[PDB]
Amino acid sequence: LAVQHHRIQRFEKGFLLRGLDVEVTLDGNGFAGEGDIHLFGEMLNRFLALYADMNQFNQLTLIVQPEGKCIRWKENHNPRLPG
Amino acid sequence: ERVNVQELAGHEQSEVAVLRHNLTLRMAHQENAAWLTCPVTRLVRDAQGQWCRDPRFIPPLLTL
Repeated sequence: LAVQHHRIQRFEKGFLLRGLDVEVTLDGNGFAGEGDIHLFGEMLNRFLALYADMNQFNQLTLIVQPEGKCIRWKENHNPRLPG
Repeated sequence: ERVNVQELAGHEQSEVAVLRHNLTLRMAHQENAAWLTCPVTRLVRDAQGQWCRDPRFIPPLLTL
């Protein structure tokens, strides 16, 4: 089950920009063959279909079960265009 | 200029705008609309076209 969070970020030029935080969990094993291969190739898909408002700093934090790692995803998002 | 600064009771850093002076290295025979009032070196060349700092130069001194 996905958990909704949100957060406040400072910008380069000293301004606050609103954001969110999506937190999804795999829990359960046997996603696919190599989760290093697949869940990397999965999050390049599921992030790009997450454009959901106009003033939202992006939010992807992928959490595989507590088995060594949690993968973050953020980009350089600016007042011109999202990166 | 904008860099990262932290000293407070805590372990987080953020970004604050600081103040930096503007320097450049002009030559002696150009002008004096800027400031200089201080030499720092003296360049003499070798016969092989090689600038070298001469060992008998003395700046005005605050310390030995």
